[PDB]
Amino acid sequence: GSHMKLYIIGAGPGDPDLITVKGLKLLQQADVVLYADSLVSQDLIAKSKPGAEVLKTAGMHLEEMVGTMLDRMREGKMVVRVHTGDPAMYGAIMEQMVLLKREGVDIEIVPGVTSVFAAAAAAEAELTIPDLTQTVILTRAEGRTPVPEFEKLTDLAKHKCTIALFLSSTLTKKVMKEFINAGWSEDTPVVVVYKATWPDEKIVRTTVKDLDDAMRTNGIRKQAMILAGWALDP
Amino acid sequence: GSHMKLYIIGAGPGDPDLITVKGLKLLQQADVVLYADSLVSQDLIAKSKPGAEVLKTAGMHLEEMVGTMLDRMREGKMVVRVHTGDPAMYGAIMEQMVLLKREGVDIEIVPGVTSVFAAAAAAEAELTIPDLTQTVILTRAEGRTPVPEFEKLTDLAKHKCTIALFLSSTLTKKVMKEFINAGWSEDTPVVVVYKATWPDEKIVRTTVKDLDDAMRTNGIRKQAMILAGWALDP
Ligand SMILES: Nc1ncnc2c1ncn2[C@@H]1O[C@H](CSCC[C@H](N)C(=O)O)[C@@H](O)[C@H]1O
Ligand SMILES: Nc1ncnc2c1ncn2[C@@H]1O[C@H](CSCC[C@H](N)C(=O)O)[C@@H](O)[C@H]1O
Repeated sequence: GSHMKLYIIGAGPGDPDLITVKGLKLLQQADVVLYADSLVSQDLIAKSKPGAEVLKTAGMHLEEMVGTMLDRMREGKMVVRVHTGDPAMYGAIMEQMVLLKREGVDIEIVPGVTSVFAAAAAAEAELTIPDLTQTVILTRAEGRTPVPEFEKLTDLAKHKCTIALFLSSTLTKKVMKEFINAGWSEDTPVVVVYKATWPDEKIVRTTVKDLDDAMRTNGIRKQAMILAGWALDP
Repeated sequence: GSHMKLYIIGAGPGDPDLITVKGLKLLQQADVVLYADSLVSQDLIAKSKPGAEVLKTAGMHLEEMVGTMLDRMREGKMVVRVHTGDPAMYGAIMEQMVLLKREGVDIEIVPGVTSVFAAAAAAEAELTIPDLTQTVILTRAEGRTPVPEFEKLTDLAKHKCTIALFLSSTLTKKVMKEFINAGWSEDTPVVVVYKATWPDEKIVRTTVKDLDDAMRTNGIRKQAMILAGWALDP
């Protein structure tokens, strides 16, 4: 009963060809494709076969998402769900999973290249430098939505190791405040990547002091990955 | 002068098909392939064309590695260098880079799926759970080689968020000590993945108290990715 099956595909950072081999194969053969997220390309979007039912989720509600996927499955069809990057990182795949596995689905997750990785790449930075830092911290700035209590950016910034920030592009005023309160220099390097591996990509290199200016002058207000730390210097 | 060029390819966690699309294309057309690391499959190894000169590096010394690559380049040949996972994470690509760019090379890095990601996948864990934790910490246990001072595992374990440990498989006695000294419960979940996405893979799920036993009973002494934290529970 291999229709009863979810694949969760990691679609890569943006470029159509950072999709693993296997991710591309599935994507090709799926009958219903669910692209949650507007952070996939029109061009990933467009390799599924002709036929495919395509659906946007995100603005859909748990239980509806889930039942649509169960209906299609019952139907004998091949469903797949397409997350940007690697689903394990701020994917939200957990709750669907558990509903799903109750109705016996099998899951299969198909890892991805996360945009962390794509940003470092663009810049040509390893994130780990012997003697310098051996830790990379991947988190998000608190905005409205507060973060758990022992995870604040100030306190995660006191190990001084490379910090890589998802969903924070328009919180660079907090970002600098917490870095300075954990006592980073105002000179430590920042690099921002804007749509990495998109044909619109922008690479901004800058520093804690200028962050917010850099952002707002480059007009990067979304999709940007911010690496901050002395491994991004030279 | 597009022979003067390094691609740094991320080869994925193990399976031949977690290699991005583009990584596979390069790998196909390269004249000299440099696989540093014995952590690639015999089967990635084996898609390069017939012809290819294949070289193992690692036990080679900086400047030799570099000059061999420059000689081949001069020669008009297509070189590529194949790191496991994503090179940005404990890649060591930095020093080659800089020598290289001096002799004017261009680099191109081709991101990857890092084994972080592959482990979470196998287990079916998102690493980020709203209300639970929003931070994933990627580091390594200190062995002989000490880690920088503000990065110790105890102190990185006091945010209580998912911690993912590369190269520490045979340091699970320190691992439990530092987790317990940062006051984790002895019950918080551990999952180890052993050769993830290899055909030998092993998934061990266990807890801080049993870690070291789990390891030594499963006999996992190498290639293992250890995720530790309440998102790996259920
Ligand atoms: N191509 C891209 N360029 C840079 N960052 C992007 C990006 N796509 C993903 N992001 C980041 O990811 C956030 C979406 S959260 C989804 C992230 C994802 N699962 C991944 O693994 O990459 C955005 O705020 C930005 O922080
Ligand atoms: N398939 C695999 N299974 C689990 N972990 C592995 C692995 N391959 C990489 N590792 C980990 O990576 C360490 C090598 S350091 C190289 C890691 C790499 N650049 C990556 O991105 O995945 C090993 O100690 C183990 O900690």
